Order: sequence, then C-alpha cells, then structure tokens
Amino acid sequence: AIPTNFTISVTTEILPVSMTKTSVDCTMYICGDSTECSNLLLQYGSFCTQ
Amino acid sequence: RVVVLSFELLHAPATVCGPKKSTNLVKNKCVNFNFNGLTGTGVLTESNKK
Repeated sequence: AIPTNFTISVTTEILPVSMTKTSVDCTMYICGDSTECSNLLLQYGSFCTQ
Repeated sequence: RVVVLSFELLHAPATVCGPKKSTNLVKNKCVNFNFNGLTGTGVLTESNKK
C-alpha cells in the first residue's frame, strides 16, 4: 500500500521548563517575631544553613 | 482550709485582671503589647471586624 496524498498536521505539545523560585526565612517562620524564641533557634542555625 | 481557684486564660473576654498599670496605645511601631495578658510584639493597626 503506497500513499497517494498527504496531510500537514500541526501538533501542540507543552513542556514545563521551570517552577516558581521560593525563599524561606527560618527566623520569622519558626520564631515569628519573639526574641526569646529566636535565641533558642541559634543552636539549630546549622540546619537553616542547610 | 482549702480553696481551689479555677479559671481559663487567653480564650475569652476577661473581667478579673492583675495589678498592672495600663499604658497609652502606640500604633505603627515594633512594640511589645499586652492585651488582657496576651503578650507578644508586632505592629498595631485599626480595621473592621464583626
């Protein structure tokens, strides 16, 4: 079976390229605005540096 | 002679209060507030809530 005609088909495909960049502040997330809590968070500072 | 005082805190309107002297309200500044015993810090402002 040999074709005797043709069609020019345009297909659309979508690909995600990136996602929303995000940043997090340990101090104001965990220890919202209290100094007493933020002092206790210093010993865990390494974790946030991760 | 035994007296058992029972109360709850920082959940409903309060009529019994400690012997702390109040202070004139200061808005729009990082102040440490104390409203009916609920301490903390932040910035006060006005709004409309029912």
